[PDB]
Amino acid sequence: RKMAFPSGKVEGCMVQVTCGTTTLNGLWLDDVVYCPRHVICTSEDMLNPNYEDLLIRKSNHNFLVQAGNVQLRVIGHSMQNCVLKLKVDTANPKTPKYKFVRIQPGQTFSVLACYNGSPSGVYQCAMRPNFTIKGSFLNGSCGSVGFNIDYDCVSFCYMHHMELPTGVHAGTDLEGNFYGPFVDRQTAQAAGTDTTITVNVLAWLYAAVINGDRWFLNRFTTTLNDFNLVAMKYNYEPLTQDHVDILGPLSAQTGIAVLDMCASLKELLQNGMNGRTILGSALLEDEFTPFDVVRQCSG
Amino acid sequence: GFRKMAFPSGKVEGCMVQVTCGTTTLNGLWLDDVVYCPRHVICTSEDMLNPNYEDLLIRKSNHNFLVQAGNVQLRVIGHSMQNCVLKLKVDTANPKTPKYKFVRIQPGQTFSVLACYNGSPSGVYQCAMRPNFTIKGSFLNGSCGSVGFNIDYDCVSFCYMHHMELPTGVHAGTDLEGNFYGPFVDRQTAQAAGTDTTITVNVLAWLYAAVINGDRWFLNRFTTTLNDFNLVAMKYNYEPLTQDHVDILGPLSAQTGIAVLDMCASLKELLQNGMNGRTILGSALLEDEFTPFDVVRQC
Ligand SMILES: *[C@@H](O)[C@H](C[C@@H]1CCNC1=O)NC(=O)[C@H](CC(C)C)NC(=O)OC[C@H]1C[C@H]2C=CC[C@H](C2)C1
Ligand SMILES: *[C@@H](O)[C@H](C[C@@H]1CCNC1=O)NC(=O)[C@H](CC(C)C)NC(=O)OC[C@H]1C[C@H]2C=CC[C@H](C2)C1
Repeated sequence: RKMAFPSGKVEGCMVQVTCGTTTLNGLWLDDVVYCPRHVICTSEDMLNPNYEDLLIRKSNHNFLVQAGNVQLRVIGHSMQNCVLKLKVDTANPKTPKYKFVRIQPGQTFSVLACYNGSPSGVYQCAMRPNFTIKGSFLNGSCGSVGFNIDYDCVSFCYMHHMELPTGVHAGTDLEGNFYGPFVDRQTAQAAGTDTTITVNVLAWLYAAVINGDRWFLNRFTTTLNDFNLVAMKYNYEPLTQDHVDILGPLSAQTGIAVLDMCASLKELLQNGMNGRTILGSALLEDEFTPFDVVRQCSG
Repeated sequence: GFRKMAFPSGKVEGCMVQVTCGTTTLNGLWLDDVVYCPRHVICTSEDMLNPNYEDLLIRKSNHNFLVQAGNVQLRVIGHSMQNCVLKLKVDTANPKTPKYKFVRIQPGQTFSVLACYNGSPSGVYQCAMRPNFTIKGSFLNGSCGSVGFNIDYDCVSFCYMHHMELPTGVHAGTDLEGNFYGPFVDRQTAQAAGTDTTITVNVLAWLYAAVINGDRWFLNRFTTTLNDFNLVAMKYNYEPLTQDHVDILGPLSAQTGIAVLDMCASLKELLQNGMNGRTILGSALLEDEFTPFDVVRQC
């Protein structure tokens, strides 16, 4: 089951940011509010914005930052890649311990979908290999963030900026660098062909083994290079060394070597399921990370 | 986009505490100056095999209950039992108490679960009350006292408190008056549920969601009467569709231009032919834990 992180620590950081009649969400940490820089655009500006020129025309007093109906006075501003940073005169007393991280494809995170600075729902997303996410985002959702929580610390990894023709979503890290080859312009853009997240499928197979569903374990092994070359013919991602390493704990727990599991997956790709199921499904699941399998099979 | 989405959990996170009696620890819900929790906290492992709860409870004193909110012990100054829930009066009001109600939900209705361990929130997810009054949750040892809820405006409606897992892996619990959903008892003995059925009005909502998101492969030119649909639905262990259900689906029908009974004829075809390998909103199975309201809210 997809399980999100408890959202309270992030809810306490959500604000709204308005420039003119353009409103979206911002993230208030200490005395800085982070938000998408296209808040400075009119609808017509978005077709072909010159952000440097648009921002030179702005001053601190052109930005309306609100926590609910309570205005936070803006005392400084700057642009960092595709994010605006607004210094405000109040440090957020609900600021959690936090970090800004840039995630890899395959990593999952919780999204707190917000409208007008108000949280509406929380759900789990996986960053696809084509650097899109299958979100649920409507008009006004920009500036909603994705995050993971480890012990005390919220790791912010995603800020929402746009939807693509195919219905999927694109955005940046909290330094304003897009995931993928997208730009914050209201122009026709296309997500490239997606692929299956191999490291997560392997995590799912380990989860199946942990729960006693292990008919697919075969008697073979493989090399990582051989496996990578075969898997790409099935539109699966190649594994990295870091992938092998993050499967370590599940490999240790089950006693199944990573490359033996790779050989088992290879046989599933080459010969199919043959009518059988795994964890009550004939589809291989690729949106649970090794950490997610551990998270859920533990507490 | 369309995603299984939970309510933001912050208002509930600020109510979760840890309750300890003997070697038994679970979670409580702290509202104003009362902590609510499952009464089986008062049982030893031996007591749980066949507890006479009124007899066990009369023998406890206030100081037998250790309530911890974070690193802070709250002193218990009174205790009573309401059906299967224990109410501990404490000497401190929870300053984070939200506006709240206690409600008893109907089978087929959805809610969000905040899974907690040792009074600390661990994850949030969306559940439905099944027709057989189980829930397909993700609960581990120590999760008891986790609650299910819905949020409307500023108001949290608590509808579920977690008590147990069945041999089949599904879960059972009570409302906040301590009455179980279903024919279950808080005794450590193997218990089976009634035959489950599929929540038909929810499957139809999800099929409409799939259209709203541009997928209509499963539609057809046929139609059906309500009764002839219900004959087929019951044959496949689907719940009957009422005229209230038809009405409740009106907004989705209007939006998409697909009459409710036309979508019923679509579902009838899916039930009689299967999906022939295809998928809907990424699922190889018909999903029945989105209500019409859930779909509408998110679309
Ligand atoms: C937040 O400002 C907003 C969120 C999106 C609106 C609908 N769903 C979203 O996720 N972002 C934008 O409106 C964005 C601003 C540009 C400056 C980057 N543009 C955008 O997302 O365009 C998508 C629109 C327009 C058509 C194109 C593709 C999808 C769909 C039709 C919605
Ligand atoms: C909370 O105290 C705890 C939560 C469950 C533990 C495992 N998953 C849960 O949801 N509740 C209990 O342990 C409960 C106490 C009784 C007094 C009502 N009993 C229970 O849930 O039994 C199920 C356990 C024990 C074995 C029997 C069948 C299923 C499985 C093995 C889990």
